[PDB]
Amino acid sequence: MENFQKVEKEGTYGVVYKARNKLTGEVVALKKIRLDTETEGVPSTAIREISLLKELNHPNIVKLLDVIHTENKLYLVFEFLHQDLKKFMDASALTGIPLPLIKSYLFQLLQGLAFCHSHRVLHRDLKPQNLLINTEGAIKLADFGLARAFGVPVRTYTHEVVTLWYRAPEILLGCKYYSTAVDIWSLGCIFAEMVTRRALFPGDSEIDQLFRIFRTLGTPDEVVWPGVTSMPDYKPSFPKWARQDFSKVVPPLDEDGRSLLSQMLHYDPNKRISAKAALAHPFFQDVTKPVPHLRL
Amino acid sequence: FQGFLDSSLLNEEDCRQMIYRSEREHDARMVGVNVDQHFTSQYRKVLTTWMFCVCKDLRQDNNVFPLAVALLDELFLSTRIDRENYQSTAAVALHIAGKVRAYMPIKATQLAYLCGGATTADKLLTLEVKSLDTLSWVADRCLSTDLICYILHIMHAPREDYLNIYNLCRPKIFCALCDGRSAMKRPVLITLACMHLTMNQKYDYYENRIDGVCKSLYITKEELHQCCDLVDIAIVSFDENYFKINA
Ligand SMILES: [Cl-]
Repeated sequence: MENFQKVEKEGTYGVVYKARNKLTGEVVALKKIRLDTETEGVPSTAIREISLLKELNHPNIVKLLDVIHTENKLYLVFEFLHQDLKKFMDASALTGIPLPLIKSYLFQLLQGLAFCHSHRVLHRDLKPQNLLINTEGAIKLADFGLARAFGVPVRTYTHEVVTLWYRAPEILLGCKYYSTAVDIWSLGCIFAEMVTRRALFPGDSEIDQLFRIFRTLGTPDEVVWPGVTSMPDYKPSFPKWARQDFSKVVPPLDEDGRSLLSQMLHYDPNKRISAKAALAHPFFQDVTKPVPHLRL
Repeated sequence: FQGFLDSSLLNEEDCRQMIYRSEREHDARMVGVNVDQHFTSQYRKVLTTWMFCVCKDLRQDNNVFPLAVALLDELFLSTRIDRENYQSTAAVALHIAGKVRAYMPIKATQLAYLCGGATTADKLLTLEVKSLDTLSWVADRCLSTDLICYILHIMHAPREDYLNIYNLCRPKIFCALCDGRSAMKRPVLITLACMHLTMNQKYDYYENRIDGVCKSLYITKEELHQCCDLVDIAIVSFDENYFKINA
C-alpha cells in the first residue's frame, strides 16, 4: 500500500483519496472499503464490482489499476480523472460545447459502451455525474455500482434510487426483459443535454418522468412500439400526447445529429440503435479528438 | 442469472474470449500442488457433496455451487490447508460464491452453524479474507454452466433451444464437479461433453458445427468422447449422502 501521497477528493464506500505513486508518483484514485464493519465481511457489491472491472479493460472505461488489501481495509486503485461531465457542462453552459468535442465525447462513450455490451455488462445508470474526463480530451464511463454483469446485478434499483432523468422508458414501464438498449437511451439523453446545455427529460419523479417523455416523444402505441400495451406498468388510461417538433427540442443539431439521436431514442428496444451500430453512423464521419482546457 | 441475459450483441470472437478466459483459469487452478491427489481424494468427495446439499437446502442460485467448487479447488491447490480447516474452507468457498452469484445472501452465522463444532462466523470471515487474498480478490469464474451458452451462440442456435439444453446439461455438470476424475478436466470439455450427451444427433446445427468448434479449441474427437464417459461415470457414482455415510 505504500507508493502513495494521499489527498482527499464523500466518496463511495466511505472516502475516495486522490493520491500519488511513490515509485512513479503518478496521480491515481483510491477507493477505500472496510472489511471489518459489516455482518458478512467484504461487501458482495465490492466483490462483484472488482470481477466486473477486471474484465472491462478499455481506453474509454475508467481502469481498475489495482486491488490492495491492508489491515481492515481494501483499496481499489482506479486511474485518476480530473472531473466529470456535469461540472464541464456547467463550466461552459452559455458557451456550449464545440460540436467537434461533443462528437468526440459521444464517440468515445459509444466505444466504451460497445465494449461493455460485448462482455455482457449493462451500466444501467449512465449520466453526467459518472462520465469522467481528463486533460487529454478523453471521457470515460465510471461507477458501475448499479451494473448488471453476466446477468447478475451488482445492486438493484429498489434501494438506490438515483436520478430518473436518463432511465429508459421500458424500465419505467416495468418491462421484464429490458437489456443493453437502456444504456443507449441514457447516452441519447446525454448526447442531447450536451448540445442544449439542458437536461432532455427534466422530469419530477417516477410518475412525471414517464409522462415527461410522453409529452416530448408522444405516447407510444402498438404501431411504433409492438408490445407496449402489454407492459406490466402500462395503463390504458394514459394521456395520448403527440410528438414535438424535435427540430425545436435540440435546435443546434445538424441533419446527422438528430439522425443519430432519433435512433438512440426509439421507444422500441428492438428498433433502438446499438452502440456498435452508432459507431458507423455518418455523424461520426469526421471525428477528431480535441482537448479542452479544464476548469480545475 | 435469468438465462443468458444481455447476450444478443455477442459475436463468435467474444464467446471465444470467454472460453480463453476459462482456459486460463483452469491453468491457474491446475499448476497447483499435488493436483491428481486432491481430485482423487476421499475428502474432496465429502466436501463437494456437502456443499451441494447445502446449496439445495438453502435453495441457492444454481451457479453458486459450481463456482464454490472451482474456488475450493484453487484454494486447496494454491495453499496448504490443515485437515481441521477443510470443512471451514468448503464453507468459505460457499460463502464467497454467494457474494458473486447468489440473489439471497448466504450467511456466515448460518454456515458456521451448519459446520458445527467450534466453528463461528468470526472464524469463517477471517478465513475468507485470507482466501480472497489468495484469489487476488477476483472471485468470479467462467463455469461449465456459463460456457454452455457461449457455445450455443457460436453455433448460431435458436433462442428457444437454450433453455431445454441448459436444463439438461446442468445436472450432468454438477455430477462431474463432484467426481475428481471428471472435475479436473477443462471447463469447455466438460461443457462440450454434456452438450454432446444431450445434443448429439438431435439438433442439426450441433452436428454441423461441432467439429470446427472442437478444432478451434484444440479438442480431438477422442477427448470429447472420453470425457462423455467420465461424465457418465460421474453421474452414476454421485451420492448426495456421501458426506454423511463416510464423514
Ligand atoms: Cl400528463
